[PDB]
Amino acid sequence: APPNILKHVVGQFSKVLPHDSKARRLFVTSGGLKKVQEIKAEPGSLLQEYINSINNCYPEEIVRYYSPGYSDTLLQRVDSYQPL
Amino acid sequence: APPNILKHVVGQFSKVLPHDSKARRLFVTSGGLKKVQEIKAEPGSLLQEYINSINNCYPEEIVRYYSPGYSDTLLQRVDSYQPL
Repeated sequence: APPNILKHVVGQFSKVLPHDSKARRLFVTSGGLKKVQEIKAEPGSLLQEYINSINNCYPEEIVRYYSPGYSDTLLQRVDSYQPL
Repeated sequence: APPNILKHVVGQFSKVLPHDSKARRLFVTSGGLKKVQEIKAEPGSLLQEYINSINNCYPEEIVRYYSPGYSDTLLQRVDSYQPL
């Protein structure tokens, strides 16, 4: 779906997922929240709050695991790291 | 080059690299050490000690940086990391 349609889908997921554990398990095992993280949102548009609510349904470790571009942060941390 | 020829090159690097820093810098910046890491070696063959000597010329974390699957190691370290 185009970016202007994904807002309704993300809102519906953020409205249905908090009241269903099996739905969240199926969403995680299918790799959908990774795609949600790969969807941008305006800092203040309803899509941003929908995405934040989506992330609030899972522990921060899982969200960071499915967060794009974090591995590059780890690799640059290793580049800047120096051993003793 | 085939694996039965890479032993000589790895040995030459392991005897040249410890005695020059500019060569080590060019090898790191050219990304040759990552390729040296993806070379297998028998646990006891001269190629194994040549590779180990190659790693000893560099910081352990730089060697890890170019080691295969290291991004996954960083990711699993983060998945157990709890922010303060």
